[PDB]
Amino acid sequence: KSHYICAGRLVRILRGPRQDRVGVIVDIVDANRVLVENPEDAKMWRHVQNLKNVEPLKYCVSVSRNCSAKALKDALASSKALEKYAKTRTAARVEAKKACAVSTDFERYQLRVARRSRAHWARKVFDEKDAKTPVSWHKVALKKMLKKAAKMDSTEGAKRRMQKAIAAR
Amino acid sequence: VKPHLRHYQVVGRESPSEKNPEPTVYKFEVFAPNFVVAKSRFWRMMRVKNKVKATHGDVLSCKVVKDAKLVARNYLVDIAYYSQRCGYTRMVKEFRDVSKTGAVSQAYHDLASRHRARYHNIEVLNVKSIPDHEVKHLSIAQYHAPNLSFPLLQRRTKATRKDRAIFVKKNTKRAVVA
Amino acid sequence: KVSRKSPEYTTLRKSCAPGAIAIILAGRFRGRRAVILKQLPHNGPLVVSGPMKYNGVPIRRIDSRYVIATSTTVDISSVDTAPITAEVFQRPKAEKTLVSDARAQLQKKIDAALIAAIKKDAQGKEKAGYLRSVFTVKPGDAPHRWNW
Amino acid sequence: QTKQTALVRVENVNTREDATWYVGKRVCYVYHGKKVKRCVRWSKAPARRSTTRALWGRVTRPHGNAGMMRVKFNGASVPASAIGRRIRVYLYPSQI
Amino acid sequence: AFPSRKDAFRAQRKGAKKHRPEIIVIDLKDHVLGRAAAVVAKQLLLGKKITVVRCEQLNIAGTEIRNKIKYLQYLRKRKLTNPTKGPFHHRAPSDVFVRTVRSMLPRYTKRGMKALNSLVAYEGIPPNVVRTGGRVVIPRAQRHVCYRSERPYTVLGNMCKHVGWKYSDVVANLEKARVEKASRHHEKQAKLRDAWKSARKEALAKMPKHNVEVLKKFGYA
RNA sequence: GGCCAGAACCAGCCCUACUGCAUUAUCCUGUCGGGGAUCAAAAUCCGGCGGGCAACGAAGUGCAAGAAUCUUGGGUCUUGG
RNA sequence: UAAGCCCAAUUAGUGAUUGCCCAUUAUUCCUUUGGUAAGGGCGGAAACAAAUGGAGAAAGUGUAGCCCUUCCGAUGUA
RNA sequence: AUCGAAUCGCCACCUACAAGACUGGAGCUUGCUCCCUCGAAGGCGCCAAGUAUAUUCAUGAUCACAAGACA
Ligand SMILES: [Mg+2]
Ligand SMILES: [Mg+2]
Ligand SMILES: [Mg+2]
Ligand SMILES: [Mg+2]
Ligand SMILES: [Mg+2]
Ligand SMILES: [Mg+2]
Ligand SMILES: [Mg+2]
Ligand SMILES: [Mg+2]
Ligand SMILES: [Mg+2]
Ligand SMILES: [Mg+2]
Ligand SMILES: [Mg+2]
Ligand code: NA
Ligand code: NA
Repeated sequence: KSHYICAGRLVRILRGPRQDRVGVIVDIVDANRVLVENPEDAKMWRHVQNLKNVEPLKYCVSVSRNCSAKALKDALASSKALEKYAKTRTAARVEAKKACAVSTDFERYQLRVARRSRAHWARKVFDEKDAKTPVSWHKVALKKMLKKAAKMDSTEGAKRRMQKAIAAR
Repeated sequence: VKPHLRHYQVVGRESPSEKNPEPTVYKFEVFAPNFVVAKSRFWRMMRVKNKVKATHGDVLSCKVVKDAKLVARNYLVDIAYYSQRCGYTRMVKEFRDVSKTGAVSQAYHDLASRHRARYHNIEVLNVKSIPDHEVKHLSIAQYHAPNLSFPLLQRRTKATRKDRAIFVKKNTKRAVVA
Repeated sequence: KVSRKSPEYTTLRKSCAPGAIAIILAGRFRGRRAVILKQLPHNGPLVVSGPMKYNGVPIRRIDSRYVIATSTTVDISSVDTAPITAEVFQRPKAEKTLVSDARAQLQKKIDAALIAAIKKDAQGKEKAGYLRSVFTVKPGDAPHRWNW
Repeated sequence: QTKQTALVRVENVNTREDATWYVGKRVCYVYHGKKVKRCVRWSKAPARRSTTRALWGRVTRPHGNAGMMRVKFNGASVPASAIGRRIRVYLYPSQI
Repeated sequence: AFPSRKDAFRAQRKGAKKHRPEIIVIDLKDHVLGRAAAVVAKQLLLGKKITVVRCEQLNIAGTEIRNKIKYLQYLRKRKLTNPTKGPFHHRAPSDVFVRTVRSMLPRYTKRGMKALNSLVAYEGIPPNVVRTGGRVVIPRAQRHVCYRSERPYTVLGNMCKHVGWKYSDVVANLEKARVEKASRHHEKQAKLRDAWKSARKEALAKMPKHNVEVLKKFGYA
């Protein structure tokens, strides 16, 4: 179910100078505008936001329309919505995007070796497992031909060709 | 977006002379894009009401009336406009906005779209904030519900300008041409 | 206060300081990472040598417009850098791989101090691997938005 | 049209601020002729001899709000046969 | 189309391998016809090689009858003195898209025809394009972001079938077989997909610890 | 070398960065009364009185003259050295 | 979810007043040409061979214009 | 076999499908609560086959089509 636009609903700003910041709806003007405010964010004083620029979140604090600044702060702290939000995956991704944006050439190198190291060990684990139960194209095809090859290579004529041409090496 | 009209207060009078050594001082409320348009609207009002021309008068003050704190309110805008077919048409409309200037600016857009009225054919008689219990229109009164909630449907969410792309892989977010 | 006619005059940007790790943008060693050792007098070209063991870049002079000087640096106070002079890079005129012994000795001495300096520096192992990595412009890359 | 100035679109450069970063950068258009003619290091590096040719220019200013760039080529104008073809935008002269 | 014997002989002398130009494959299903054509026309003029599939699933705003009448008004335009060499009205949905792109190009210049000849259109997804790589979409030309869903719209194939297109049933049968084959292949290879997922999850416990922290900082773990 | 190219510096231009003065009051707050709608409130709203700087990058309000030297910005294949 | 109509903006309730593109127009730089053109210089200052700093300097409507500086105008049928 | 060329991202994990008025799964109270894989990444590739004990690079001399290209 989608999260409704209501008083106390937490939102994330989509675009603009407040992009990726979290606020509380506090009040609804009309079908197009709300009055977002977040006490814990410095740039998130009470202001008007277009509803096309907000993304409702799964958290709604219990405040009335046009609630006092103190009441919103107490409700925000008591509900622990910000603490709960910070533990989600999307919140972590937003922090990750900011880290990459301000990253240096050295940190970009560190991420490159970290991803390459994980890629190398994923292959090591995958190949070890593929040896036991074949799942890739080469191991499944090899299993598909081992039974036929063993039957055909066990003939007396094949064994004569085995040694007569191995010895030449 | 911020309102395109500002709240101006123009104070002016007929220039004193022998016939009128102590002229009356008039205070005028007007919503204009700039103070030059505000002064122009003031002298038009003076000419058609007090029979005083700009060439025979002076302006005492043309300051901007500051908006109050932004609060979701109901604004009752008394507005009128002229058309050739019907002369002068005066209406009273209710708006939801956070300031007097925003309500009046939204009123000008409303008159421009529903009645094809431009700025210079429109007079704003009065604008004021009114309580929820004096709102008559249901389209405005529906926003006073103590528990008003609605989902966001049929929404076109555009990416950030830096991250917009022309071709994107069908079920992913990887940009192919950007 | 420094006279322009003086050899110590310099208008080099602060990012190209000695010890800064630079990406080489042009020339034979494009895409390699090197350490800026000094700037030659008379506002001359930079002298870089990412240790030739790490990336194959020898003691070479390069114009500062052809490097991207990154913020990550290495302490070079221990490295002498004094014997790197302009006369080292001159050649006799002709008329009508091979490395001179003086040039080979200078490379061996400078790189030994440079390699030692990298080891003491914290995250020295990472910076050694950083000096080995090759910079390339990939599809979808936006270097204009990056911080260096 | 005025052929003394050319318009170049660069991948991942879609903003005017993005295009300002490339002001002053050296721009190269690479093609080939029919015969092997003189080049830089013709005698120093004989391996460089080829039918490949390059025309060099520079970015002068951004164009519009969508990362389009204005490029002026050295002396002459870029051929119209280069329209729709690859343009190389290098990272030098560096300002970083 | 079919390579010459000289071309094949030269390739063997050169000893080169198989070559494929960089081609963008667009899935045109539920794309607005005019907005997709304008975007594709500009990309063709910028030297891109583009192949479009599922042209029969393009969309036009309005009722089917209104757009059918629009095509029938185009069909009635013909050179009276000689209908041959007159306007050629193509009924297939892929040719309708090609004509739409052509009118958005300088078709009477060599440069315009170079752009036009770089576009290939198909009904459905033919076998030679199925395995070439991931398909792309045009987000600014997609139906669910362009049309208000209350308004009626037409599917290009449904409109084309009633004005002369004779292969609507052939394309539908071929598309049904393609999706079943792709679904069966995708139902398989699930074990391979989950095997790599567990390999990436288990690799976190084998890599150096400081490399895991770097991954966590940039949101990859 | 009267040829090509790249970097330095100069002088002149052309650009961008860094902002102060003034003004708010139909305003900001607390409190009392009314009024309002609630399960009960609060708020939108109107009055009385007392304080006042809405001062976070306060306001998108009037005017800004801020030596790109300080504190090494950019361009000049749009000039000449 | 206009690329239609009315209105209103310039990266947007953030923190102030130039989004972008096209002229034989405007500003500015270079060159030409003509003025109701505006001014300077023109009594060779002194010294200086080649083999190994240079050249010129006309009292002038008009030329390869005596030289230099400065300002303004420049389309056009009969 | 002339032929020197312009092109510069690979894959046997994207390369299947459908819907944006609702597609991770439940409940009843139908917009809130609860569970989960927490709903904003196709995977690799960027110089040690892997994050460490390491190792040839020059004189191709400061830019010049990468002087090379089967990943
Ligand atoms: Mg939709
Ligand atoms: Mg009171
Ligand atoms: Mg008072
Ligand atoms: Mg602003
Ligand atoms: Mg200053
Ligand atoms: Mg200058
Ligand atoms: Mg110059
Ligand atoms: Mg003149
Ligand atoms: Mg003499
Ligand atoms: Mg004469
Ligand atoms: Mg004339
Ligand atoms: Na009260
Ligand atoms: Na003259």
